[PDB]
Amino acid sequence: SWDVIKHPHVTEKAMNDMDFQNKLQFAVDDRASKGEVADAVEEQYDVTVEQVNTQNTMDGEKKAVVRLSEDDDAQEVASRI
Amino acid sequence: GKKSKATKKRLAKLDNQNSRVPAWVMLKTDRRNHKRRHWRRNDTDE
Amino acid sequence: ARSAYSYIRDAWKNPGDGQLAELQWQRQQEWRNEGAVERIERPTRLDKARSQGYKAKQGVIVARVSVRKGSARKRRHKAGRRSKRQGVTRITRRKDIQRVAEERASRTFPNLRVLNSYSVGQDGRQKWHEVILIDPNHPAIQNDDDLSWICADDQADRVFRGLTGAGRRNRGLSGKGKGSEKTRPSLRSNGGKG
Amino acid sequence: TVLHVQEIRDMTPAEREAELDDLKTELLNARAVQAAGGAPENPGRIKELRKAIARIKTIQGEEGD
Amino acid sequence: TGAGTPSQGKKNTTTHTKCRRCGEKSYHTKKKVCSSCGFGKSAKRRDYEWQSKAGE
RNA sequence: CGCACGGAGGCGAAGAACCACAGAUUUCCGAAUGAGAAUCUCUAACAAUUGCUUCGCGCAAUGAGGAACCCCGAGAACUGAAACAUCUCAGUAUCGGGAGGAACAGAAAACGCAACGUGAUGUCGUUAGUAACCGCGAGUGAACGCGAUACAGCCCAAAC
RNA sequence: GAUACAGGGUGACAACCCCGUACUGAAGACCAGUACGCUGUGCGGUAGUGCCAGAGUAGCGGGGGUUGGAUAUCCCUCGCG
RNA sequence: GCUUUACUGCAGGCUGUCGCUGAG
Ligand SMILES: [Cl-]
Ligand SMILES: [Cl-]
Ligand SMILES: [K+]
Ligand SMILES: [Mg+2]
Ligand SMILES: [Mg+2]
Ligand SMILES: [Mg+2]
Ligand SMILES: [Mg+2]
Ligand SMILES: [Mg+2]
Ligand SMILES: [Mg+2]
Ligand SMILES: [Mg+2]
Ligand SMILES: [Mg+2]
Ligand SMILES: [Mg+2]
Ligand SMILES: [Mg+2]
Ligand code: NA
Ligand code: NA
Ligand code: NA
Ligand code: NA
Ligand code: NA
Ligand code: NA
Ligand code: NA
Ligand code: NA
Ligand code: NA
Ligand code: NA
Ligand code: NA
Ligand code: NA
Ligand SMILES: [Sr+2]
Ligand SMILES: [Sr+2]
Ligand SMILES: [Sr+2]
Ligand SMILES: [Sr+2]
Ligand SMILES: [Sr+2]
Ligand SMILES: [Sr+2]
Ligand SMILES: [Sr+2]
Ligand SMILES: [Sr+2]
Ligand SMILES: [Sr+2]
Repeated sequence: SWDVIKHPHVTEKAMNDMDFQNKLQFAVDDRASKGEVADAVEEQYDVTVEQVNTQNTMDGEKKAVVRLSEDDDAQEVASRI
Repeated sequence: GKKSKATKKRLAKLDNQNSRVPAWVMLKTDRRNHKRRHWRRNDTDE
Repeated sequence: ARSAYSYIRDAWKNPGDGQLAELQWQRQQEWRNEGAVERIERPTRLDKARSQGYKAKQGVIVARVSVRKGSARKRRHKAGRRSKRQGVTRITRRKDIQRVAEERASRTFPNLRVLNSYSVGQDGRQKWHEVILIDPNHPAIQNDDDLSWICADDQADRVFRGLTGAGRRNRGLSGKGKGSEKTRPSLRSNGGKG
Repeated sequence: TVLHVQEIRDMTPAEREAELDDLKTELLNARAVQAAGGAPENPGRIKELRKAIARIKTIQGEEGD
Repeated sequence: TGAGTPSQGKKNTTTHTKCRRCGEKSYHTKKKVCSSCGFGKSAKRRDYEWQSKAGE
């Protein structure tokens, strides 16, 4: 059985979304929907997801831009992992 | 042209195959990518 | 004494005489409006069916098939051919109409195997044959000491390989001696000269 | 290496399920440090984590969950 | 207009594509039939005796 | 700790590596079977054709593959005949259908060294380039028998 | 040394350096769910009895294919039987 | 390749006959 979250996408553009827009970027499974990516992030990190934006990358994988709520800080979630 | 999800995965693989034989394989075998494809000079499928 | 079966047999010796003449004149009207392969509950010629191997048992199927009368439905040559190979009209197929009927029936019933067949008449444009087919997978047949041979793997698609009685007759295998030099053990082993 | 076949059989169906999620989290957190290209890595442990998850899933099949 | 070089310029149509069944770039996307394996035409794989010499 | 002799690290006396057998896992497309689609997608599926049937896809079957071999159908031409039409190439090439580990054949309405004789069937050697065919041209071409191989004979329909 | 002087490897020509090699022994697969053995059934003979024994068949004719098959191959088709 | 009252054949059309096909 396949897992939803593969690993975090950590690049410079991923950090600009983390420091400024409270968004965490993940490389997810391509069969996973926006709603499934939302649930899995909440169930793994104990955060509240507001919006998920996906893209099927030229690497064969799916990249997900996950926005957290104002109660949660993206920088603090990325530092523990 | 408009690409499908599968066409995108295939083009993605072709790009990954286009990389060089790593520096360490040259040392391990004690001394060449034959599948070197160029976007202009060569032709892909579909 | 005579069997009731012997009377069905004696009627079929002359299908254009007696009560059978009237019966066939009526039946063919319904048959001409029927399909290519029609499964029937009971055989029209019980004597012949039973004589050929039929039993009123589970997994034993009978089906009437209509095949067209006449020679080959041949297309004329579209390239260079010598005079001997330029014919269309007088060419006839090497397989008889009965064998075409058996094959069409076996295809309508992919799981079943052809046991035998017999003629049930003709009109001006077509011929009718009833094919006795058997279910090799039904336990009512796998336990039958008279029919269980048909359950063997090598009996699979027996009709398409000419293993039927009509198959063996059309292959020229009837005679055991003179005349069957190019036919036995097979037409193919003898270079296709039979 | 740290987890043997006998030790997984000494566990209960609920202890295997809990050990499965624990190793999956250690694998995801190892794949996170690899995504950033860290220096205090252990290349042999990330290999053993995959084999250990395979071992638990094999025992879950043998015992009937 | 010449049949050679000037007629080659109009060639931007996609016909033969990667096949779902065999993996060859022979699936005609307009006919929906593979020229290599026969996908779309037959359940059986396209094979012919002339693809080799008679006694081979 | 594959090919593959690197760097880092790791596993192995809790007996690893490696080999044999058995088992687990085994994505998507693929006969491809819920429907569609260039390997993806859309809303519970033996699709289709069949047998049985509790008449419900409940129980089953078929499909496709395989080096060639095998069996059943369709069936050329170059060529040879110093032309060419029958003939020949050849029932060959090629095509359609189908089985198996081998196929097919097979226990005489046989043979017919005519016998006071043989005794299912393949195959091998021979019979023999004989008999037979044939613009009686070029060419084509068996069988019975014999010596071997291996051997094995049986079941229905009907009578009652 | 040898029931082992087959072959290979090893820094150059190796029976005796190493793997093997002869000898002996083990396992699996095939033969084969066969042979042998066994259980059960029951072989056969006399006399009488025209009770039974497979039809578009046997066979004939028209037209074709095929074969060495010639009047005397095998088959298909149409009609008759 | 093409032509035709070249040789030989093959489709096709027309026509008789048999089968389908029966009653007065
Ligand atoms: Cl069959
Ligand atoms: Cl004799
Ligand atoms: K010729
Ligand atoms: Mg989008
Ligand atoms: Mg790149
Ligand atoms: Mg043979
Ligand atoms: Mg589908
Ligand atoms: Mg010529
Ligand atoms: Mg010549
Ligand atoms: Mg001459
Ligand atoms: Mg000849
Ligand atoms: Mg003879
Ligand atoms: Mg001939
Ligand atoms: Na990745
Ligand atoms: Na290009
Ligand atoms: Na069948
Ligand atoms: Na496997
Ligand atoms: Na099925
Ligand atoms: Na059903
Ligand atoms: Na010549
Ligand atoms: Na000439
Ligand atoms: Na001749
Ligand atoms: Na013949
Ligand atoms: Na005739
Ligand atoms: Na010309
Ligand atoms: Sr990239
Ligand atoms: Sr170019
Ligand atoms: Sr079949
Ligand atoms: Sr013009
Ligand atoms: Sr165009
Ligand atoms: Sr089609
Ligand atoms: Sr083929
Ligand atoms: Sr014998
Ligand atoms: Sr008899």
